[PDB]
Amino acid sequence: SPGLRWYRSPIYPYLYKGRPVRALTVVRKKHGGRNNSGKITVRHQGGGHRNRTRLIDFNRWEGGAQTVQRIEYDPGRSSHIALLKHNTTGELSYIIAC
Amino acid sequence: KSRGNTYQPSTLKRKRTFGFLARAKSKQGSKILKRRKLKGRWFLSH
RNA sequence: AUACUAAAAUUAAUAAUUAUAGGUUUUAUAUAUUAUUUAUAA
RNA sequence: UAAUGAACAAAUAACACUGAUUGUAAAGGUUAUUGAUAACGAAUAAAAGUUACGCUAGGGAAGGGUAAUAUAGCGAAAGAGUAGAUAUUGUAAGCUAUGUUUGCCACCUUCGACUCAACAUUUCCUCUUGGUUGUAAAAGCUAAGAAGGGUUUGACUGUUCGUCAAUUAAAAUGUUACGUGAGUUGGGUUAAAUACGAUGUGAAUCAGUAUGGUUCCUAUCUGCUGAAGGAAAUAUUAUCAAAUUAAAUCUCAUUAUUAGUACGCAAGGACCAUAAUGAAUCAACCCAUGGUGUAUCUAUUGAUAAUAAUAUAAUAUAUUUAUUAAUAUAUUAUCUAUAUUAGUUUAUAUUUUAAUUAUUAUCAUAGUAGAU
RNA sequence: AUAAUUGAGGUCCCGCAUGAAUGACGUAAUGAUACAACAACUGUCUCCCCUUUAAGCUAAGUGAAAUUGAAAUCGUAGUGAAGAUGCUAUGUACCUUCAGCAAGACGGAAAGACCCUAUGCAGCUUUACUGUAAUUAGAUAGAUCGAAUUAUUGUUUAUUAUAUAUAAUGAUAAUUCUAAUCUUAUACUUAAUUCUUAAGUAAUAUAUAAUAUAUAUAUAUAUUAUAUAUUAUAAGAGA
RNA sequence: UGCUGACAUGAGUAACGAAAAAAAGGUAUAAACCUUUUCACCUAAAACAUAAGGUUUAACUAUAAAAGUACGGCCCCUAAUUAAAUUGAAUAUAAAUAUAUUUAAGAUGGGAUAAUCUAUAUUAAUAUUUAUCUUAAAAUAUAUAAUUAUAUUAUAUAUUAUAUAUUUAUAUAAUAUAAACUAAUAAAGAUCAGGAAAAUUAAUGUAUACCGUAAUGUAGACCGACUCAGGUAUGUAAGUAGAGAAUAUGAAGGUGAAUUAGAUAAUUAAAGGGAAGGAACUCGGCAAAGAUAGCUCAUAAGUUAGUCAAUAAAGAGUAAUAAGAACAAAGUUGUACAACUGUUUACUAAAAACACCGCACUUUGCAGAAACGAUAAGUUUAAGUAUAAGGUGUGAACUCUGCUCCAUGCUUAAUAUAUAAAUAAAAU
RNA sequence: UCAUCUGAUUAAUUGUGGUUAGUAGUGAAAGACAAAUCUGGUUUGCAGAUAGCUGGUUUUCUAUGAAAUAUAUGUAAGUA
RNA sequence: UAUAUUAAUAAUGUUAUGAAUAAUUAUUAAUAAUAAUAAACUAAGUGAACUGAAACAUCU
Ligand SMILES: [Mg+2]
Ligand SMILES: [Mg+2]
Ligand SMILES: [Mg+2]
Ligand SMILES: [Mg+2]
Ligand SMILES: [Mg+2]
Ligand SMILES: [Mg+2]
Ligand SMILES: [Mg+2]
Ligand SMILES: [Mg+2]
Ligand SMILES: [Mg+2]
Ligand SMILES: [Mg+2]
Ligand SMILES: [Mg+2]
Ligand SMILES: [Mg+2]
Ligand SMILES: [Mg+2]
Ligand SMILES: [Mg+2]
Ligand SMILES: [Mg+2]
Ligand SMILES: [Mg+2]
Ligand SMILES: [Mg+2]
Ligand SMILES: [Mg+2]
Ligand SMILES: [Mg+2]
Ligand SMILES: [Mg+2]
Ligand SMILES: [Mg+2]
Ligand SMILES: [Mg+2]
Ligand SMILES: [Mg+2]
Ligand SMILES: [Mg+2]
Ligand SMILES: [Mg+2]
Ligand SMILES: [Mg+2]
Ligand SMILES: [Mg+2]
Ligand SMILES: [Mg+2]
Ligand SMILES: [Mg+2]
Ligand SMILES: [Mg+2]
Ligand SMILES: [Mg+2]
Ligand SMILES: [Mg+2]
Ligand SMILES: [Mg+2]
Ligand SMILES: [Mg+2]
Ligand SMILES: [Mg+2]
Ligand SMILES: [Mg+2]
Ligand SMILES: [Mg+2]
Ligand SMILES: [Mg+2]
Ligand SMILES: [Mg+2]
Ligand SMILES: [Mg+2]
Ligand SMILES: [Mg+2]
Ligand SMILES: [Mg+2]
Ligand SMILES: [Mg+2]
Ligand SMILES: [Mg+2]
Ligand SMILES: [Mg+2]
Ligand SMILES: [Mg+2]
Ligand SMILES: [Mg+2]
Ligand SMILES: [Mg+2]
Ligand SMILES: [Mg+2]
Ligand SMILES: [Mg+2]
Ligand SMILES: [Mg+2]
Ligand SMILES: [Mg+2]
Ligand SMILES: [Mg+2]
Ligand SMILES: [Mg+2]
Ligand SMILES: [Mg+2]
Ligand SMILES: [Mg+2]
Ligand SMILES: [Mg+2]
Ligand SMILES: [Mg+2]
Ligand SMILES: [Mg+2]
Ligand SMILES: [Mg+2]
Ligand SMILES: [Mg+2]
Ligand SMILES: [Mg+2]
Ligand SMILES: [Mg+2]
Ligand SMILES: [Mg+2]
Ligand SMILES: [Mg+2]
Ligand SMILES: [Mg+2]
Ligand SMILES: [Mg+2]
Ligand SMILES: [Mg+2]
Ligand SMILES: [Mg+2]
Ligand SMILES: [Mg+2]
Ligand SMILES: [Mg+2]
Ligand SMILES: [Mg+2]
Ligand SMILES: [Mg+2]
Ligand SMILES: [Mg+2]
Ligand SMILES: [Mg+2]
Ligand SMILES: [Mg+2]
Ligand SMILES: [Mg+2]
Ligand SMILES: [Mg+2]
Ligand SMILES: [Mg+2]
Ligand SMILES: [Mg+2]
Ligand SMILES: [Mg+2]
Ligand SMILES: [Mg+2]
Ligand SMILES: [Mg+2]
Ligand SMILES: [Mg+2]
Ligand SMILES: [Mg+2]
Ligand SMILES: [Mg+2]
Ligand SMILES: [Mg+2]
Ligand SMILES: [Mg+2]
Ligand SMILES: [Mg+2]
Ligand SMILES: [Mg+2]
Ligand SMILES: [Mg+2]
Ligand SMILES: [Mg+2]
Ligand SMILES: [Mg+2]
Repeated sequence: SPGLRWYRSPIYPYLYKGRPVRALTVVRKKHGGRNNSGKITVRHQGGGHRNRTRLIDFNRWEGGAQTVQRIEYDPGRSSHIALLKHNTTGELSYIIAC
Repeated sequence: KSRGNTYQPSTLKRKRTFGFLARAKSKQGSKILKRRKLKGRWFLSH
């Protein structure tokens, strides 16, 4: 079909295929580009596939040695996400991947 | 297409947006409730 | 003959003559098998 | 005789006129002068466009008149016409007629196609006739009488028009609200959408271009096409009916004869008249031919229903036999129920008696084809 | 290309008045877009004919609508606010209808259609006029809301150069400090079950004075005493 | 074109709104109501169950029967969202009120037990959508532990015979059609990456609340002025035949209408056929006609390589050689415009206009740009961070995008430079 | 309404709720829609807005009885 | 569960194991709450436009 003549996306065979950890992902509310007044403050923004905003660490205060288990794809971020597992505490987390 | 069928009934919506409590629980709603009462209207609200 | 009208044909059943429509009979048309056959007897 | 400008608000000086408790002052007043509202009796110190997306209150604050123009004629004849202005042609000027074109006034606010046409003659063809050193014949030119009949089919274009092709005797000119939208169409023209070229700062605009784009009416009166009833009938009824009134029709071509004659060196080729074939229009008819033919018959796919005969079972009535069994008749029915792993359908086995033939019928566009 | 083409395709270029993201040009596919050509097909047409159903017509029941100054509502010519059922002249016409037609009654109603007027309305445009949100800038010559250092330069006083320096007073730019501003995150006891005040002391934090120790008057640690606290802490901007 | 009331003309005219009816009897009262028979229409509905709605219109006043186990509401829990509610002084604001946090409300959603019928209370302790492919093996047919081909890949419960606590349950072994279809785990492909919220034991306890329930619900019972050919959500929707919920019949059910009875003039609408021509019609093939498989093969040029072209046109295989239901199925080419699928003027314009993926420019460093906020707090941007977000133009892709910043802006550097406000002091 | 035609796994259709609207929302952009049609809805009030414009203004008798010119006017439909 | 809660009592049943203890019946003290409530007049805040000026903005 003519709509596939320009469909082009990178293929990373190492990206995870399973669902992310539920304990971190939270529901992403759709505002439709409308502020609390109801009016459309930001235009050209509308409905789309339902998504869950992932919680990605951007501080990394705790520190210590950590190992990544799976590199996943975040629907709400242009960048990938890495699921870290602490080598001592075992706590899990998501961080912007390099 | 054909028109005239603009009023599609529904008790829930009709009562929720034109009912007595739909007006007794708001400043503007109360004002029109008392205006109808002063005029002597029998049917204050839905 | 005709939109409704109008025109035209008959309304006989008697001592004698008259058929308007339906039905019936006869002939014919159409349809389509039939001589390898239809009705009869000897 | 032209050489000009009101008030208002300000400015300058003079007068001694008021001086908001009194004295001054401030401010006003009288007198003289100053500056431009040129849309020139000057609406503000200060203001341009677009609208087809538009809205409200009002006014009209193709017919008619005219005939410059256009068409046509008449008078006179400069000049062509081998000769001669008047066979034919007729510069420029003159006198007219029509209101068929382009105009002008403002009394008065849809072009083309389809269908049907009615009227005029300023006659395209057909009929009669005059002139034609330019009528030898035949074809022709010009003109007079003549409106009875006739006056096209395609390609292109929205076109009327026009170019072209093929025919005809001819493919005439107009009027009728440039006939005909309460008769049809609606391609152009225009309103909302859009784009191109040009104009504009733009919003938008165009004697521009292109695609798309809403009209309706059951006829009261007049008129017309047909059909009735009442009636007054030189006084009835049945029938036959003349004069009269209204209207229809009135034709045209090709060939043949006269005759290859008349005429003409030759080429070419008659008038007058007659007949036969047709064209166009109208009327009537269904014997025959083609169409139709929800009369009818035959063929055929799928599904369903029904009648009769046969087999089975039950009920009822008569007969035989011994309430059993059988014959005759009549009526009724060809079911049902379980298993095959949850549900439905089917198939088979199991239970009961749960049949085959024959001829119909309905539905599928008249189901469909062939006939009629 | 057709018998014949103002239409279509190719080509030529005095392009009235094309042209490169108001994009330029050539394709494949797509398109209920517009125009044109070929094959088949047909009642579109020559040229209309027959048939079926629902109306139309008749009888019974029920029963609207736009319209309507009053009508006893004919033709022709002329006249006329200029196209006459109604005026003038003349002609024709016995009275009343039914099914049709749609030439007139400038037929009827929505609603047409264009102009002109109004010192009428509304939308849109702009370097029309007049405001204004918004944005920008100044007011130690306003407030909230203060200072220090460094560098350049302006003007002047005593002293000098000639027929250039010191100092004062400002301005400009940068840097730094802050309880100026601003942002971000998170125990006992008396006196009036719980609350509050109050003398004393417990423990934490801050500041000052004294004593002792260790290094090069200064730094660091410990003890004693006095004063305060039981909205703060951390980060950032900062006169 | 005055307001209201009454009555006229049009006029006993148009019309009575998709349609099959007929006889006998209720009833010597019936076209219209009831019953019986015949005929017909709807039948993946005009049937059967429902939701919402509604003058209860129903088979009616003597009237619509619930502890729950497929019965819904009610009740617990929340989404979008709402709130004169809550927080010397939550923040902001001429009032109205707005913002942020809590709390409460809010189904279109989630909520254990159950025919071998089940027990909800009190106290105490601690899951987006989507498919079941290939190999294997068993079993089967022709052939000889080898090979070809073939239904099946997993569950759904009955019978027979055995072992366990002892005729109640489990387990074992054998038997038992095909095509659809249902809920549950299984396995696994893509990016468009897929809701929120409310524990177990031990003892005790249950006398089962209130409301909905008729009929109509593809319509005479709702929204449309009407007993209006319009609008209205869900599940079955017999069989025969088919790929199919297409199309044909129709078992059962319902149904055949506030208009009837005659001839069917001219004329109108919807259909059937039509000789000889076959677009001559017409602005323009508008309309109508045209189908030699529906399965299996085959299928060109061009081309962005995509059976795009393409369901290619013509053609072939299967009984058809004169035909006999319905539905699906209607050619080729050139040019202009647009890349394409899509959106648009409810009710005259569906297009060449909008959008589009793509290209390009530009603003914003997050205490940000953009927007809203009588105006602020604040909100969307975003729980995002220059490969992101906002604005602008062009608009897939091949070959390309030449020139100039004069004018309007934008942007950088210059105390080159006038001017407003604000102030002291000092001369007339 | 009928015939014909288009999409029919998607930028799809649809049920039940909720938010955004009158200087004002939504809008794949048409001056489209906001309860039978918006270049900005409806209701109430200012309000008997204003109208140099249109229409209307009702019994009788009697006597007199014009003008449509000039000037000025953002004035030629008005007025002095 | 205001026919309510706590406490006390008399009895019953009654667990617990005479007394206690709650459950119940019945008395007494304490513990608690019901906003439809007018219109006009007055004062205060904000504050238009149509209109007149025969236009219009100062003005109204
Ligand atoms: Mg955007
Ligand atoms: Mg209504
Ligand atoms: Mg609502
Ligand atoms: Mg007799
Ligand atoms: Mg006879
Ligand atoms: Mg006889
Ligand atoms: Mg007879
Ligand atoms: Mg003045
Ligand atoms: Mg004096
Ligand atoms: Mg004084
Ligand atoms: Mg003075
Ligand atoms: Mg002016
Ligand atoms: Mg236009
Ligand atoms: Mg004239
Ligand atoms: Mg001469
Ligand atoms: Mg002359
Ligand atoms: Mg003559
Ligand atoms: Mg001659
Ligand atoms: Mg004669
Ligand atoms: Mg005409
Ligand atoms: Mg004419
Ligand atoms: Mg242009
Ligand atoms: Mg079209
Ligand atoms: Mg006679
Ligand atoms: Mg004669
Ligand atoms: Mg004739
Ligand atoms: Mg015949
Ligand atoms: Mg015959
Ligand atoms: Mg014949
Ligand atoms: Mg015949
Ligand atoms: Mg049927
Ligand atoms: Mg040509
Ligand atoms: Mg043509
Ligand atoms: Mg060309
Ligand atoms: Mg450009
Ligand atoms: Mg192409
Ligand atoms: Mg009648
Ligand atoms: Mg006349
Ligand atoms: Mg007369
Ligand atoms: Mg007429
Ligand atoms: Mg008629
Ligand atoms: Mg004027
Ligand atoms: Mg009156
Ligand atoms: Mg009539
Ligand atoms: Mg009639
Ligand atoms: Mg009738
Ligand atoms: Mg009867
Ligand atoms: Mg069907
Ligand atoms: Mg079926
Ligand atoms: Mg039902
Ligand atoms: Mg709740
Ligand atoms: Mg629910
Ligand atoms: Mg019900
Ligand atoms: Mg029921
Ligand atoms: Mg209906
Ligand atoms: Mg209703
Ligand atoms: Mg049946
Ligand atoms: Mg029913
Ligand atoms: Mg009916
Ligand atoms: Mg034919
Ligand atoms: Mg033929
Ligand atoms: Mg033609
Ligand atoms: Mg023609
Ligand atoms: Mg067609
Ligand atoms: Mg190829
Ligand atoms: Mg088809
Ligand atoms: Mg080209
Ligand atoms: Mg397109
Ligand atoms: Mg499309
Ligand atoms: Mg439209
Ligand atoms: Mg359309
Ligand atoms: Mg994009
Ligand atoms: Mg901003
Ligand atoms: Mg961007
Ligand atoms: Mg564009
Ligand atoms: Mg491109
Ligand atoms: Mg383009
Ligand atoms: Mg360029
Ligand atoms: Mg100054
Ligand atoms: Mg398609
Ligand atoms: Mg399709
Ligand atoms: Mg898909
Ligand atoms: Mg426009
Ligand atoms: Mg309305
Ligand atoms: Mg609109
Ligand atoms: Mg007023
Ligand atoms: Mg008024
Ligand atoms: Mg007098
Ligand atoms: Mg006079
Ligand atoms: Mg003036
Ligand atoms: Mg005047
Ligand atoms: Mg005037
Ligand atoms: Mg005024």
